[PDB]
Amino acid sequence: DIQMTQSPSSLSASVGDRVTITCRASQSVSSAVAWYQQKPGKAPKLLIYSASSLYSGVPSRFSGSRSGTDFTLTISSLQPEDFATYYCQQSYSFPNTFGQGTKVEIKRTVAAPSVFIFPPSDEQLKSGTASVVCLLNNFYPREAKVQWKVDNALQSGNSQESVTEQDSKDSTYSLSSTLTLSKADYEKHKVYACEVTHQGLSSPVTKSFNRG
Amino acid sequence: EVQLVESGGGLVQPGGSLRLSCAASGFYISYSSIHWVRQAPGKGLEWVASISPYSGSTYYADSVKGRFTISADTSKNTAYLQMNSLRAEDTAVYYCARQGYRRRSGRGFDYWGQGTLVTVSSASTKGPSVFPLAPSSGTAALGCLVKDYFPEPVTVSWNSGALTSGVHTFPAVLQSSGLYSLSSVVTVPSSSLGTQTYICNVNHKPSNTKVDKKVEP
RNA sequence: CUCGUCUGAAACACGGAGAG
Ligand SMILES: [Cl-]
Ligand SMILES: [Cl-]
Ligand SMILES: [Cl-]
Ligand SMILES: [Cl-]
Repeated sequence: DIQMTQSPSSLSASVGDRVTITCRASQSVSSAVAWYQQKPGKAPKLLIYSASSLYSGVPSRFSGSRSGTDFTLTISSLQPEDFATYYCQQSYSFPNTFGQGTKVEIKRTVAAPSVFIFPPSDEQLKSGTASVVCLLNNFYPREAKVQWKVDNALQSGNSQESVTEQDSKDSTYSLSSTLTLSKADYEKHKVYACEVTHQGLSSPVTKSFNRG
Repeated sequence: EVQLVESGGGLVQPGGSLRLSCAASGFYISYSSIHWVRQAPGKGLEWVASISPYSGSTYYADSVKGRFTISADTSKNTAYLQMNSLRAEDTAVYYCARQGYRRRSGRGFDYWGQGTLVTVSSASTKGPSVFPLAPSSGTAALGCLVKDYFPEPVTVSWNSGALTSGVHTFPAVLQSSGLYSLSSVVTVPSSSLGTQTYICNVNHKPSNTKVDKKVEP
């Protein structure tokens, strides 16, 4: 079958930048190439068909071009809502095949997270496990360090993190860190603290509570 | 309004079989090519199969040839994907897409359904526990922890969908136990915390679990 | 009839177009 090699695998660009995504077919596919935009967790949407034709309703900042077996998707002036993964696809031959995708991140000004901490609920404590949650809200860039301390003892091996996809309007991320302890361990200690390090913070921010 | 609605997804044992349905409305599949495309979690789009109008010719990706069968029922205006000898490698969101009209969009796929997750695993279904993340000491954050469920997915809404601004529902993480856990949070005015109630609505279809959890200070 | 093409709601088969 026909391979569609897409490059780069990811890029980060500022609002107003010209973004170019390339997809090379392993053999001629004439002009039978489409480009799609997929927001995370959403159905893809058609942008470009037949290599260079703009699908109706799509903003004019999107264009496609063909040179031999090289196909390019260009965003002439990137906008925040253009955060997405972009895919080329050939429909010249069965089996149809997709490129591996290019993830486009919007590069904005640094923005420190607002940090919140949540103790485990009394309902959870009725069972044998205690989850403590630290929320980092609306920050940029995505890299952030969360460290958990229990009675000023650094924790290891007992937390997990999840991050939202980039917001399509303000280009920020949010992040949840969950520290999981046995109820016994939670009951045997007093001070619970999440220490956050981020480019937007001039010193690490600590949010903490005392059990009780 | 053109619509494509996939159904039939869920948990299936390795070696098992499962049939997906793609119900179309707003148009007739008798006049369009219909395609199945899948996306493993965190990975790219992968073409699976298609069926052509007027002829009913069918085409398959090499990774599924001999195991999957695409078909269509024009009276029901529905396309099908029969999947046999499933393996872990077939775990994916399965989308049905309409190839559009040649004069208007060439061979581009111009409408896609929302997709339905197929999970190929030997693990047992397990419903979640839902715990409040209570607000406490201008803006206040609260949320709900959706813990210890399998398989994906869960849907979380707030106040039965009346509340969407400020909501962040995080991707699930796989715990060391083999069970998923996720949180959903929302920032709200602190002046309203004493009078505005907040309820997180969780639905885990694989286990027939619906939970509403009140989140109070 | 043919097509490494176009079109009919149509990648193949079919109708039509175009060229041979
Ligand atoms: Cl425009
Ligand atoms: Cl070339
Ligand atoms: Cl105590
Ligand atoms: Cl259960």
